[PDB]
Amino acid sequence: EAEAEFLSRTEGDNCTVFDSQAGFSFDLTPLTKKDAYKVETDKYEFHINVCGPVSVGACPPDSGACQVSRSDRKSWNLGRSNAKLSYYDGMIQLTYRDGTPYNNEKRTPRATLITFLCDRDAGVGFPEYQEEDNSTYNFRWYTSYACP
Repeated sequence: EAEAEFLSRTEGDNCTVFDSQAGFSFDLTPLTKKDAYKVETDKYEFHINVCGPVSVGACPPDSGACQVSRSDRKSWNLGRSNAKLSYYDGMIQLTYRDGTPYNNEKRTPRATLITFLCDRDAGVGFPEYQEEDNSTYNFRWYTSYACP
């Protein structure tokens, strides 16, 4: 399986994205936090940051997204520091680096894909953990900064 069929992806380098189709430029830099964001589940938390690295005490500073089992205290790397914002027709998505791969034959990196959704008036935004399934962890982020 391939990561997207590639239909309208505008990929930036730093955590700012300008999409030529959409004609709008979005800065997701205020969304970057040193303290970072934490999504909590029953037995795990996902701590992620938009752009750069994540400063969690569960994973090395070179990580941009880190999860830790609040149950076992196991922690995994969900991608090393990166700032690649991609604008996908419809929503903005951020893809993180290889970090730490599972244990599969494909050597598949546990990565974080943050899908930014339009929320007309919210604030900086709150991410929510949706589905790890595509070997990458997808979070939805409701932020006004992702909406025109």
